[PDB]
Amino acid sequence: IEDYYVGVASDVEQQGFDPEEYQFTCLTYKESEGALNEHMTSLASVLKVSHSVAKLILVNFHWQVSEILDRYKSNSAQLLVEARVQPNPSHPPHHCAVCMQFVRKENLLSLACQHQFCRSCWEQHCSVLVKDGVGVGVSCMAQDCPLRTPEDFVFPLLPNEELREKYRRYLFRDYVESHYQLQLCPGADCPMVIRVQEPRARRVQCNRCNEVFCFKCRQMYHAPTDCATIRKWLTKCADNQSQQAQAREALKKYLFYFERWENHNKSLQAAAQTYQRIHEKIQERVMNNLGTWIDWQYLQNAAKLLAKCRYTLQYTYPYAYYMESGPRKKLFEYQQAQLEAEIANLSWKVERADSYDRGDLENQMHIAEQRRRTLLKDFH
Amino acid sequence: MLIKVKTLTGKEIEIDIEPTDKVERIKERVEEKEGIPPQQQRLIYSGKQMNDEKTAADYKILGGSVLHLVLALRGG
Amino acid sequence: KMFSLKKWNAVAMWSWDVECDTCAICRVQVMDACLRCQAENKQEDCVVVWGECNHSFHNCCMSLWVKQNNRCPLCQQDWVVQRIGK
Amino acid sequence: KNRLQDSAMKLVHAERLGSQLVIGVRESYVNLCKLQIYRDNFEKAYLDSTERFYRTQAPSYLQQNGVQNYMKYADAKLKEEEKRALRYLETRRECNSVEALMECCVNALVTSFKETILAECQGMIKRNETEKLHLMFSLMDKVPNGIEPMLKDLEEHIISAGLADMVAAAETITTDSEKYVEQLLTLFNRFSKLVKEAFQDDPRFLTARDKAYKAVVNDATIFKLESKCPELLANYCDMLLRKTPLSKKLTSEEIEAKLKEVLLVLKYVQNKDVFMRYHKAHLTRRLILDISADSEIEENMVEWLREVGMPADYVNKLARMFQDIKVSEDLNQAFKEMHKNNKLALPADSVNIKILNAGAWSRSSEKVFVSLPTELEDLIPEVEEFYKKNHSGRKLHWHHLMSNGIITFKNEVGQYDLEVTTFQLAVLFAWNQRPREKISFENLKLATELPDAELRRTLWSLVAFPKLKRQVLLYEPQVNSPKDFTEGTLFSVNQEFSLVQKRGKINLIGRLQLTTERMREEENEGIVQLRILRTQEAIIQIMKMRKKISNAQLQTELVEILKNMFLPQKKMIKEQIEWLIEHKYIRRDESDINTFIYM
Ligand SMILES: [Zn+2]
Ligand SMILES: [Zn+2]
Ligand SMILES: [Zn+2]
Ligand SMILES: [Zn+2]
Ligand SMILES: [Zn+2]
Ligand SMILES: [Zn+2]
Ligand SMILES: [Zn+2]
Repeated sequence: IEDYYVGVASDVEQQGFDPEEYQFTCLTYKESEGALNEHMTSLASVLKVSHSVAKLILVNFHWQVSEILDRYKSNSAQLLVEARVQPNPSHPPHHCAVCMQFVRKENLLSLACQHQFCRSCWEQHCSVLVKDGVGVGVSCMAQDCPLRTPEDFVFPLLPNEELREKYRRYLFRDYVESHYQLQLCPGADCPMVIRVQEPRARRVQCNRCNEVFCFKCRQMYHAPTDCATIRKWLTKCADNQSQQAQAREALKKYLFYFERWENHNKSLQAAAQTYQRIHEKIQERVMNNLGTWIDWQYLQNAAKLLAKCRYTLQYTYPYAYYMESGPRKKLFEYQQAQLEAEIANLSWKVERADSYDRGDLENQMHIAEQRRRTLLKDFH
Repeated sequence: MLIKVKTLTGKEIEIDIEPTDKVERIKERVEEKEGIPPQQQRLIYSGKQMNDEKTAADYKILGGSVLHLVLALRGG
Repeated sequence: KMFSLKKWNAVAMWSWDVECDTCAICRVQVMDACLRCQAENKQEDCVVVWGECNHSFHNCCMSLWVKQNNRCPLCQQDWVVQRIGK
Repeated sequence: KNRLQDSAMKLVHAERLGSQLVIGVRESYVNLCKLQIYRDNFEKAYLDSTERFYRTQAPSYLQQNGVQNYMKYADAKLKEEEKRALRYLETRRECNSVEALMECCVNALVTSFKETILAECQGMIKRNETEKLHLMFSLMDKVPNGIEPMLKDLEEHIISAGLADMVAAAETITTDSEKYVEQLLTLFNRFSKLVKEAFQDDPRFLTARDKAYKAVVNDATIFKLESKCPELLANYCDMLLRKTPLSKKLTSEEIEAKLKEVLLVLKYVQNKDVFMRYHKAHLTRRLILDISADSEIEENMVEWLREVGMPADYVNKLARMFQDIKVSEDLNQAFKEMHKNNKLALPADSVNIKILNAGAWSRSSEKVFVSLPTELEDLIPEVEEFYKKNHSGRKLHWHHLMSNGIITFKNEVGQYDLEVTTFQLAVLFAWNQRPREKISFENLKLATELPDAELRRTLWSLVAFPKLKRQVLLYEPQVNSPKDFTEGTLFSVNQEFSLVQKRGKINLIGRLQLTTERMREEENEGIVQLRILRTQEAIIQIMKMRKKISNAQLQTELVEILKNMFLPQKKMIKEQIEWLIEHKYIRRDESDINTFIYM
């Protein structure tokens, strides 16, 4: 009766889901800078190159070390040309071409393109660019020249500390943007960065300001669609027979989806009142001597499940509107209608109901979750 | 390296080899132990017939491993 | 002879002799029951239908689909019932 | 008018320390002017006198006798002031004077010194100060928004005491399921009694108790760090429901009460799916072995599980399992009625079958390689074709881990019988021939077709049974771990094994395994190839020895020749006969096609 239950923890595990699963590592403002510095040091050591050129290489190739190494081994000459480090392969002037004034040799700086200009013009150009919010976009003055000024060249041309600090901020922003694993928080002055192994379009939540957004595009979480369809759908929502009859039919078809989109949008937007009403309907049940606080707890789970299922439905309608008419679209719409009906049933059983039975409500929860998973499974 | 080779009747023959020993030399060890000719010797390990040209270590044989000796069909 | 047998208790598990193991309408595995039947507790009354297009579904889901329209949701061919499970 | 009301206070001042005169004045000013003038003059003065007197007096008593006596003094003063208000103030004319005076008095006597009492609140929750806790709760309820620190302190004390007790008693609790449940029940009962006595079961305090116990039960201090509470609860449920000695002495009502207590505790766990998985596995073992203490208790148990709020999947699965048990009970009787006439080697009265759904029970289309005896290979096709009669479009996947039976053992001392699984069955049948002989660990791996790990586990369970002193199989190179078995290990049957009763029955199935590893196909293919080669060699050798021999003698001589290698199967024998007749190694007799000729 005691040696019986020794190895039960493993035998019971006959078989072990979450189609939208994702592992986002949360990093602060300084941890991201440390990671960038570590990557830059590793690349500079490997390629035996300076820090600024290594940063240029990383920016031009989205900080993908393996591809950088492969392209360096294949051909180093074109790697620096594409990264705008050296000019394409295919005696002092003592006269600036943009200010037409003769200057000393020491004040005549130039990049690898050997486009020589006086120091004052360099300072003016770098100052105006950094004032205009330009980060890694600083380039040579000469027209058609794609070469870019490295970090060790821009900094000496910045007179005061505030311009240097703004340059550093813009460089950090551009580095986070170009990195294929780091994305800035789209919040209001949220100083946070999200890091992940591989880039995808899934759900991320900044634990500091509790904002949910799509990873690949810093927009609202469009679950079943892609980052291109939702953009044009939101753009549109803002502003045999004859062609006019076709236009009328198209308007009718557009309305057939827009009405459901708006319905679910408003229903989701009005959820705080539902939560408060359920809290009050639980308080009224618990103050009277029937049950306790632990018995009436599943109604909050019900409210959360309805909110999640409505959010899932709201974004399947733009998906079904931009689909090729075939055997697949009809089945998708049939499943969508089934899920709509079951959400209506559960919402009636939770909100506008008097006597709550836990078995029936749990069955409804399970059915609704299964239908939501079925709707989301095919694409992702 | 001291390995073990099995016959049909259940009798066992014990031989000592080297990791670099070619399986042919294993056959001639069988003949210096028993009077069965090499042409009638088929040796099978892990359900696989060993080819003549091969080292024992190439067949992943270990110390106490057991070999199976199956007679040639028409030759016997 | 030593070690002779006296009593035995065989155990076997049955499943539908189908392919693709999925109704493709509710995406529930065929060996289980459809969601409505499972909720309503009317078990063992949910069976599997076949088709001349060699596609398998639940009887309930296919009945609802034919109430919608008469065509296989997988291959756009007219639905003709080949055989019923049980 | 002001002269009379001024002198009333002097009389009131005397009575506060230690009637009609005031009542007549009150009535005269009530009716002189409809209560507006009484609401302006008189009322304000009375409230001001009360406030001034009590603000002057109460702190002195507080620093004189401390909080413990000050609370009682405040309660007595409140009651006396309420009586004085009801006897000296207009209340029968729908006047809010009583309510206003009570609000002023409670604000002057409780709100002014609430922190000093709340510190004592934090102090006295322990050491069972209920007699004054009740008085304090009565005092603080009158003040709006005043009882929340009491709730917070009660929650904190409950959490701290529970965690401390769990840590202090964690020696005999982590590894034992009885003590865990007993400690949880004792803690819950103690704190429930505390709440009931101190605050007469107020709903807010019950809510605080529930919220605290929810955190108490879900604590990460069991494995000095995972989720093991559901496993212990499921083990306790199994002990209550199985035919263990613990449940042997208890009555049905007591078992039901214990189960109800367990479910009451179960209402607070967070991951109920783990508990449902463990309970499903335990119920599977119970139903297959048929060792349940009471079936109706189990059905009421699944109903109560549905009521408690378990996930809707596993409850429906359990209902399906019970329905399938009933269906298989009918099917077995039908099959036995069919089979009653044409008796086989196994009489129809000693064979049972159980056809179960593959979705509710274990769902796995995995292949298991076992060399079954001849009595079991002549039964699968019969059951398959019987099932293919009334049902159409249904498959059958035979389960060899869950199958079990009873065999008998014949020593030189006495005859016994065992309770074995299919794996131990196949391992034991290797000794039907070569009775008093040693078999290596490698000849067993071929004669039973079992993989290495399963063979090791089965052999260890067969030679190292815990309770028994004598055993059935013994091996020479003794070791204390199954993982150290070597290919040269020798096993033999214990000819002197006994229970010294000449007959008896013992059990060898303790927690029949429900899951195995993915048996690699390469090893089984190699074993099959070696078996084919060996049987070809044996057949050709016996043909060479005797060029003319019938078919009946072939199997007997093949069994005799192949006794120290493995037991040949009839199907493989026939297949090899065909494969050799096709290659002119042997010749079929022309006159009667049953005898073979070698050329
Ligand atoms: Zn210039
Ligand atoms: Zn240039
Ligand atoms: Zn944020
Ligand atoms: Zn996106
Ligand atoms: Zn279906
Ligand atoms: Zn159904
Ligand atoms: Zn079809």
